[PDB]
Amino acid sequence: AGELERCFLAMPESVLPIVTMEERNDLCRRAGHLSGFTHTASLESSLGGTVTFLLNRNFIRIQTSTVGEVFMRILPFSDSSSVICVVTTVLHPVADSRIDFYTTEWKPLKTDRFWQQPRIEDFFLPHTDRQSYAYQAIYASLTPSYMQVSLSEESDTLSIRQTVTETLAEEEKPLAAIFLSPEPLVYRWQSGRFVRQ
Repeated sequence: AGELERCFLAMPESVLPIVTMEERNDLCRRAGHLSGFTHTASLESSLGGTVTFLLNRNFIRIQTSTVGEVFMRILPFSDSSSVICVVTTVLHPVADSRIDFYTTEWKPLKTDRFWQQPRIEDFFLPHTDRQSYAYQAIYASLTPSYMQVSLSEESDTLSIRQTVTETLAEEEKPLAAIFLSPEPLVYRWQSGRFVRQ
């Protein structure tokens, strides 16, 4: 077993009670060791709710009916040690992610150390005028600044997209379009933290 598999098997139920400990360790038993070939499984949990799993040696992606998507991976803290990065994304009513960090023994770490959430202005197009009619009309709709994160399956990188634009009324979208960009921002894990690329 790889390190992610080890951590997943020993994750306390209370840390992520999507399935019971026994359901989890029985799922993994039927899976056998996690490899480069993603293993798909689905379960109706005794806890309530259907859960699907993608189990790979380098990432686990879970879909739930309650908390949304949970995506987790190991990231190198040094060349000898690791931390667990878990990205949990509600998909409705508007896609919005939380990034959590843990030690490999499931001790919670303060996220600020590894990740700084971008401001909505980071998603602005060039030459944005903060006194423009368009900006002033949309300003109050820019917050809550929902953002959806996708951590890569295969490199130590992530992309984050603002999901404010989809929240706007149809008559607002043309005003927002002059300054609010749908292009995702990319970050790379470099020496124990995410850095904007």
